[PDB]
Amino acid sequence: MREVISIHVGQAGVQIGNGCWELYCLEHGIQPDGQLPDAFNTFFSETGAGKHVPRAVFVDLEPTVVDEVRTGTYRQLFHPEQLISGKEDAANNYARGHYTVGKEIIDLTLDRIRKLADQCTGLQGFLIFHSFGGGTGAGFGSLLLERLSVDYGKKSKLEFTVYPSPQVSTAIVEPYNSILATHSMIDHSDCAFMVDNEALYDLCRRALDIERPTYTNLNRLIGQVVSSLTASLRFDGALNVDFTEFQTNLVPYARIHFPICSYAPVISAEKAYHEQLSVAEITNSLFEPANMMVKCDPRHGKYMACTLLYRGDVVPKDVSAAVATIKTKRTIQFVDWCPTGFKMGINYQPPTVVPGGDLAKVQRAVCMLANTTAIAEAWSRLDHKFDLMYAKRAFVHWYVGEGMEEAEFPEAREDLALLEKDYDEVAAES
Amino acid sequence: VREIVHIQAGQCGNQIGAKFWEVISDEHGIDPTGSYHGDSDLQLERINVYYNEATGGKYVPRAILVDLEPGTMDSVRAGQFGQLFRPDNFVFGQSGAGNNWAKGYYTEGQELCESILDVIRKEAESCDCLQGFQLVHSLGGGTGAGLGTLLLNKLREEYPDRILSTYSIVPSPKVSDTVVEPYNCTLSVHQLVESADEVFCIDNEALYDICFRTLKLTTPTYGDLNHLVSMVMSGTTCALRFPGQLNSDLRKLAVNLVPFPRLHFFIVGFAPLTSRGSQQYRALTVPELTSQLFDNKNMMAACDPRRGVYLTASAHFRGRMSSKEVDEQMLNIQARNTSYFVEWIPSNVKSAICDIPPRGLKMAATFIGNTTAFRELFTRVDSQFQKMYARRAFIHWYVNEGLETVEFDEARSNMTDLIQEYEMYET
Amino acid sequence: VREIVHIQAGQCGNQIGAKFWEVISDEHGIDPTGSYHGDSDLQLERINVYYNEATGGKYVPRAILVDLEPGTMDSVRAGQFGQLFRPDNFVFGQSGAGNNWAKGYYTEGQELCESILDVIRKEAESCDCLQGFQLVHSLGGGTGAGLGTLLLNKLREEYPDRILSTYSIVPSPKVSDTVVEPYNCTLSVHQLVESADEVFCIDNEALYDICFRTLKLTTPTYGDLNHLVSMVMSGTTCALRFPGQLNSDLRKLAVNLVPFPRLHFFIVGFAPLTSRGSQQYRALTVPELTSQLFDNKNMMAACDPRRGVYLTASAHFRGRMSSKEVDEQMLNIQARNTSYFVEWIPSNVKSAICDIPPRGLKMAATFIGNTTAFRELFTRVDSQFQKMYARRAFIHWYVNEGLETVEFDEARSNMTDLIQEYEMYET
Amino acid sequence: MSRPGRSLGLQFLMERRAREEANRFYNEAAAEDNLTRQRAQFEQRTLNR
Ligand SMILES: Nc1nc2c(ncn2[C@@H]2O[C@H](COP(=O)(O)OP(=O)(O)OP(=O)(O)O)[C@@H](O)[C@H]2O)c(=O)[nH]1
Ligand SMILES: Nc1nc2c(ncn2[C@@H]2O[C@H](COP(=O)(O)OP(=O)(O)O)[C@@H](O)[C@H]2O)c(=O)[nH]1
Ligand SMILES: Nc1nc2c(ncn2[C@@H]2O[C@H](COP(=O)(O)OP(=O)(O)O)[C@@H](O)[C@H]2O)c(=O)[nH]1
Ligand SMILES: [Mg+2]
Repeated sequence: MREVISIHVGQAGVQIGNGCWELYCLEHGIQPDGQLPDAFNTFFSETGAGKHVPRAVFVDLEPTVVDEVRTGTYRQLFHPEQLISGKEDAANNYARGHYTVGKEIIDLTLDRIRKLADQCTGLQGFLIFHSFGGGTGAGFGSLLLERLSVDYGKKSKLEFTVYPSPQVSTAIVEPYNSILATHSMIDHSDCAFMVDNEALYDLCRRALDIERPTYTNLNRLIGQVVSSLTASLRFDGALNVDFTEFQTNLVPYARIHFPICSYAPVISAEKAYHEQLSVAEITNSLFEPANMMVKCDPRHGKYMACTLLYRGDVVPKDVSAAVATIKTKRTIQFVDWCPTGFKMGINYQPPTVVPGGDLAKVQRAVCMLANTTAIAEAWSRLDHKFDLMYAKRAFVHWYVGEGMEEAEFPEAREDLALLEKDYDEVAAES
Repeated sequence: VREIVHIQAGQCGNQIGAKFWEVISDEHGIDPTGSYHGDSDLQLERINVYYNEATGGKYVPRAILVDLEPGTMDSVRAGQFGQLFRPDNFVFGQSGAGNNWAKGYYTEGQELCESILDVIRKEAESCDCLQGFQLVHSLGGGTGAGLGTLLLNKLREEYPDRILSTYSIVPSPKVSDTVVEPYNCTLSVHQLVESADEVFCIDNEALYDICFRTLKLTTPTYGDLNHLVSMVMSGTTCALRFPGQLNSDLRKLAVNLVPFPRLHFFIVGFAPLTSRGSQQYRALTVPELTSQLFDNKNMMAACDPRRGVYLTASAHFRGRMSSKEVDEQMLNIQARNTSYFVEWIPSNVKSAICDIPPRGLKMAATFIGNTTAFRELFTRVDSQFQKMYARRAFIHWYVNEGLETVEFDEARSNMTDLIQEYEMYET
Repeated sequence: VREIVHIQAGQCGNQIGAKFWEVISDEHGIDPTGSYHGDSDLQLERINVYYNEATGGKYVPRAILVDLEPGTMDSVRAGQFGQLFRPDNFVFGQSGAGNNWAKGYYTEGQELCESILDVIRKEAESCDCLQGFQLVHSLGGGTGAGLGTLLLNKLREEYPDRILSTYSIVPSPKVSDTVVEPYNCTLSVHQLVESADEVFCIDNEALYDICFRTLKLTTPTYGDLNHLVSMVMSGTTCALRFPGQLNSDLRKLAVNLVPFPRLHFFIVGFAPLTSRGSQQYRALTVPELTSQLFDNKNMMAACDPRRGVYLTASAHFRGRMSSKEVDEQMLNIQARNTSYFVEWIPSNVKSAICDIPPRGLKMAATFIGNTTAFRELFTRVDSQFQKMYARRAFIHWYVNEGLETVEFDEARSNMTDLIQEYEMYET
Repeated sequence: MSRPGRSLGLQFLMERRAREEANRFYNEAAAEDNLTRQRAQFEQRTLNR
């Protein structure tokens, strides 16, 4: 009746794809063969008998990550044409993943996403996942959004990407790809979320009690956040939030859109039995810098808008009291030309657990997505790192040889400076 | 034979409408499948006001449900009364609401306008008489604030004589459900001032306070919060549906309470309200009822009357009661608190009596008043709007729909002048 | 129509009041569920004095309960006849049962008093008439003593005409429990003397002497001791509630017994009292009742009347009897014991008769008297307070809440003259 | 001019105190609702039941 389409790019995108859809099928009850032992039609299509199919497309430029899905347990659920794999990856090169290898497969994918759009009578929105440091995630991700911008126009293109960590890095060429991909993000993305791996590691150890995690555990934390966001579209609630509502309330400016994410309560299955976890308790926990999924302190900056999403036995009165109590704090700063600053959404379906899981059977939870000026701290670190490498021309030969003109390097640097100015200009007060 | 047509707009409107139809259906005694199994001949006297009869002993409400996204409608279908409504009266779009007034008014509002109007024409021109229409919507939203006002202008153009009574929910001052509310509220009020005859304002914060401090509900859900709204909306039309010692329909209310065409915004309040454990000890009488109505804590709108002055007041009573006792309290409440009434209008309290009370209550009363305390409500939105309007970027969401920035200035100027108009009639 | 408002304060007052309302509910025949289920029409003549009417035959007393923490009320809210009390009539603070008089009066009293006064105004301005109030509190404690005197001052300022008749429990002379009694009693006396019209002093040790001797009960519970007090409180107001040969209300009592504004402290007594085994053989007659009342051992205050002399006295009898028999005993008892009465006032004994006696007793008697024997009680607390103030470390606890050291001197200065005032009138 | 500065901050502290004392008074009413009106009735129901 109302549909959103999921697009996954890169190794992170495919690995996140398994992490989220394992929850969707389990939350809805679908056997991994597609049978049953509702909101089914928001995420799935029916093929007769009792067999369902997810509304998603997985794309990567190398077959290893995708073939795990093809050989995995969940192979029967997905449609063969949705899983698209290239021949050779971009090798952490934006230029390779945008012009040379990206254009070899772009038009094949655009048929499958558009063909999937035929079966959506009430399509409203896309979801796109990246890893900024990767080549296919940035190089091919930029080419995908530019086409989807003109193919469909005024359709919500929400993004949920993995920003580079403030210090943790797995690729040396990481600063180059992030800035170049940022230029493609700002003009085409309706709204793009941030998480970073370094903060997730700390949260997966402190609040949730695991000595040593893997990317699989981090993928399940991200899966919870996406579920809470989409719960309003799928399940009944006193206060539903559609995608188009979420676009207007959060972003104050065309280019300031970038929000940040948090989830509460995050607590081990052992210790979660120890507390009542009232609405006031969970609401307070979100606003601490320690719980943030992005390693930037909000106290350095200010808040521009906030959105709170509740999933459980959560009553409207105690939400308003809890949000009222937050405004009493004078460590939570707001730009005084933003007087209201909040949208609350309420859904009745409680959070769903997973076998072999890492969270508990909590009875009520809260999700938060807000825009803050503290993200200019993250942009500054990337900006300085890029300048040091570009001053001595540390890696230019690889990018130019792969079709990219060198004139794009100062353009992306200049465009980021405008974005930094926009955040500082918004931070001004009258 | 004074038929009234019912219109529900948006997520807020549909959920309010759903509970309200439960209340009347119980009152007349109509089963959720639509057939009468009541208990008295009186309930069939004037059921024609709200129900049409589909031959077969089935009654169909005179309701139209309007939304931009199908999510709200399907919840209504799954309810116990989903099958009651006529299927063709469900009019919905296939696009996101947007939570934006300009997009709701111009982008999706135009397309839905012609389809909805012909559905209204089917219900409007199906009855021997038509007193007026009845709209329920929210002002902080995008569909109810945007598309609701668009239909209100077209309804005025085609049916000037009929009473366009509206029930509105006003954005809350402390914590509110939407960020862009100052734009949505300001642009909507300009449309409401010139079009609707009667507008009732309700704030969600007061319902939280009344349910918690008075009704003693620890966890008041929207079901009980909407339940309070339904009693007031049922009480106003009670005179049409039932006999009484002194009748008073909508047009009597507008004539008496509205001294000038633009001062017609009202507050509402309902009595008696008692804790469902403490109800036994209350000696509920006529004087006890009057205490609750004029008490400032029972106002469903968060605008303390004591900070302003009253212009006109109206009281509705239901049940078998003394006419002398009812008339005496209007004297006493007016004389004891003369500091809170305008001197240049004597007899500021209107009264009416109805025979038949709601279920469970032997007697009940309803209050509607007009006061200058609404300057508090409009001050909050105007000051908040002024902060937001200097931050010009939020307007860009409205510019991408085609709204010209001068419309923001026109809306605020009309709204600002309305506050000044209430100031001068305080003197 | 002489409604009397019953105000209860503190740990001591609540326990007594629960027993007190238990007695009246049985006398009028009020079912513990709140409905009348009695046996006589005469009970319904003047039930307005202590009860309010609810449509449905449910009667709720005119009671106000005051304490600094709910825990004492929660025992009362539990208490057998608890359902009778109106739920909103319970006003308690958010602090402990602080025995410090200054803590109760200043820190927590001011917060509670404003809430308490409006609750009293609910009952005070609800009925046709209001003769006087009725306070039951303690003087050696902190909650009843401190806050009780604070409310008593503010009751006078708003209702000067009405009678401030209070029932107080006195610090025991041999062994009490709270160690700081001299401070709490002395500070309270200054508030009591000037504000209250009538004060009936009750000492536990006298109650601990009659239960042992007369009733012959080895373990009489706290209900038993409060039952003895509840008889006196019922007898005084019984003249209002029922017809009789010679009516005597509170205002009659104050005029006769009080010769001067500060000499109004009273000693109370009740008859008949008999061991529960020997009740069958007692030839209970009107002269037999007279013997118990004037017997020194039946006094409920440990202040021997033989030590001093009487100024005024009053006796109330209940039942259909001979008026000659009652009047002859007042002549007989007065002339036979002239050594204990003042020459300059003849006819020092007042009398009254009521038609209806209490349940179980064919006839009952109540005694209220005034004598210089109160000098013994105050000489106790005077000389005991003397050594208190020479070692001023205790004052710090009272100082921490703002009490100045001059208040101790001022409080002692007042009741020392009160002791002197009773001395000079003995001549 | 920092001592004027605290005068602004202190007045906002008083404003913050008064703004939240209204809510704390409402919270006190909520405590009265549960403890006084409801839970004292719970002790009423306790010895009744
Ligand atoms: N949070 C999270 N990040 C991942 C995961 N897998 C990969 N990444 C991120 O991806 C980055 C490396 O890039 P790739 O995973 O190869 O993404 P790509 O765009 O496909 O790059 P290419 O393989 O060259 O095409 C790492 O720095 C990780 O931060 C994952 O499972 N979870
Ligand atoms: N009292 C009450 N308010 C509601 C209910 N449902 C929604 N609202 C209010 O409606 C406002 C905005 O609703 P929205 O979804 O934007 O409706 P729209 O006008 O169609 O866009 C919010 O502030 C809600 O508090 C309800 O059932 N009861
Ligand atoms: N006669 C009688 N005395 C009591 C009762 N309850 C407490 N007391 C006495 O009252 C004195 C002071 O009690 P306290 O708790 O301080 O009462 P408060 O002044 O209201 O705080 C103590 O010495 C107790 O012995 C009762 O039910 N009956
Ligand atoms: Mg890849």
